[PDB]
Amino acid sequence: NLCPFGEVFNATRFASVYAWNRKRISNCVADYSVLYNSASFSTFKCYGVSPTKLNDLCFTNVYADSFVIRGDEVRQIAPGQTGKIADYNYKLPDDFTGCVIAWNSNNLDSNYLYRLFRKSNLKPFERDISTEIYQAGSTPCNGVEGFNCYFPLQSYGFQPTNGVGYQPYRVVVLSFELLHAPATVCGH
Amino acid sequence: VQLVESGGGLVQPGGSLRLSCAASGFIVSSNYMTWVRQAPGKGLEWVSVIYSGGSTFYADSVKGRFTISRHNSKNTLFLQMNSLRAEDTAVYYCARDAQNYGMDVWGQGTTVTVSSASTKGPSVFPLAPSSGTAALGCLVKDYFPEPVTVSWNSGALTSGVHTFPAVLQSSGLYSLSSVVTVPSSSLGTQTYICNVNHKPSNTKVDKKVEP
Amino acid sequence: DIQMTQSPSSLSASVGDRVTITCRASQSISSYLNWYQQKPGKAPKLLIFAASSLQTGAPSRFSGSGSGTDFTLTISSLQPEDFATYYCQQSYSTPPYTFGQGTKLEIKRTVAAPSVFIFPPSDEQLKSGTASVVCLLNNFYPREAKVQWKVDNALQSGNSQESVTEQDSKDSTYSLSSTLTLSKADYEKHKVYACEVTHQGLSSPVTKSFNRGE
Repeated sequence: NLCPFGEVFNATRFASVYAWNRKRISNCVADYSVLYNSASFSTFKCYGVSPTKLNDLCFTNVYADSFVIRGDEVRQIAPGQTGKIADYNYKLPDDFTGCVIAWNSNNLDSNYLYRLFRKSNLKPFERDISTEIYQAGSTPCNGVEGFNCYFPLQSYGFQPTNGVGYQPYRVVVLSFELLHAPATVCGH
Repeated sequence: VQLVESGGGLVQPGGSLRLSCAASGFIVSSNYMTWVRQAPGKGLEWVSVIYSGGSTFYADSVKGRFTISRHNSKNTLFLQMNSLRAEDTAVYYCARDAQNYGMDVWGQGTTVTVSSASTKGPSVFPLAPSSGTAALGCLVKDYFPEPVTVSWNSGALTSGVHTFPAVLQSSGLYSLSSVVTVPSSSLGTQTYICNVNHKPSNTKVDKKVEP
Repeated sequence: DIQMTQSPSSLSASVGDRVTITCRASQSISSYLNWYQQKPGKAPKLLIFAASSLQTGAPSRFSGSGSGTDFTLTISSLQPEDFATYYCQQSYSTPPYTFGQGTKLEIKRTVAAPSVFIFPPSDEQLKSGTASVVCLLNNFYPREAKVQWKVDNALQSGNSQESVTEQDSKDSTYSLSSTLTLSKADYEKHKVYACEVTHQGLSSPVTKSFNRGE
């Protein structure tokens, strides 16, 4: 009973950051070094943990969240950051215990959107799919797009010849929870 | 639907200043609010932006000295300008950024001058004519702050007058000249006097210009 | 990091013309381009957003076009109120903002060579220890001119400053002043002060001069 890390990493379609996908991982074994020793990721920073000890640890549940994002925006997928992605799309908690994995995705991904308008910053692990027209004044917008009345999601214009900073990157955030419950994900 | 700015003035390098921008047709806390400046004869450079959710960002030439902020109570956007340098001399604008839909509400502009110069009235010198048409003028040298106005013969001479924009010298003082073309035949007959008025120094000078 | 290049820094055109300004971007920004107008002494107005949408209150003669890295603002019949400076903005990665450097629209007009006068320092001024020498370039078109100061035939550099008028409400010409500022002590050390002007309406440069004390 190996863990389906394949089904998330090697997947054909990734989701827009604003509507990121979450895979819950449970009742399985997990070689965390088929991932660390690959030389196929450009970003792989771990916060509450160290990858070497990951095959010597058990966790109640593991969550794998995935989406696409610009290269210059992978920096926001860390605890304590601000910016349009961290604020309105995907927020990591200050007290985060997990791993953030990204790789360059230009060959497969060059549609994807992100949320540009929200009145307040997102809470950690909040997911806002709302496509309500955004109210930037005191006048109601009524599904009508116009002055003070903006569509909340705009498109990444992913275009293969842009510099690495504006090229699509695929990201997987591994969240590791320990609860007072029978562990089900054991590295070995 | 308007933005009303305020709070510019003269200060001296290392000083402090606080710009304010009051909003009428939208909610500042619901919007991206940006601060943009324009130096004399240059383009628009970004200074600061506040995100609707609170996050703030700053131009690299400015971090650690300015603070964008806002009071929801009044739709008022603020910029706190500390440790000012002459660099920062420019006109400042607030604007609402609707991103895809463009920056659509702009402020009037408020002017921020950073200088250690002292206010000084100009010395007016003659740019005397020489030996069909003939040019004469005045040289308005060494004055501060900016506003200086020039006229000729108390106003009765406008044709061929060119008053040039002022230049800022290494001394931190301004100069300019105003010049006029006239028939050479009038040279010794018609009196040409220039009238200079620098209000910050309560200076008013008339200077006759003669061959 | 996304740099904007407005392509004609200055475009001279006539009332009634179909004027096309261009803008250029460092990356394909799709159609996240905005366009602005600014008259001198006033704040900017948004004309076109999303590369091609017309702002409300913007006149009908303004139109946007482009996708990727090349864009165009087009005015179908220039009216007098449209002589101004047009800026483009990208809105693709916007937390660092970048604008184009501007395109200024002048009034087209026939070539006009300048009248050049040189002015010695006043003796009033020399008492104060400072000598400033003035060169006027009066009523010329196009704006592009070159002024070279020679003292005793030694080209000067770094002790000059110059100022230019806006286009004349009646001639459509420009006028320029250059001021050569130096010390009385150096001024009196030299005899021939001179002004060499190059301009498109002059066949060869014109050089006005004076000899200190004459």
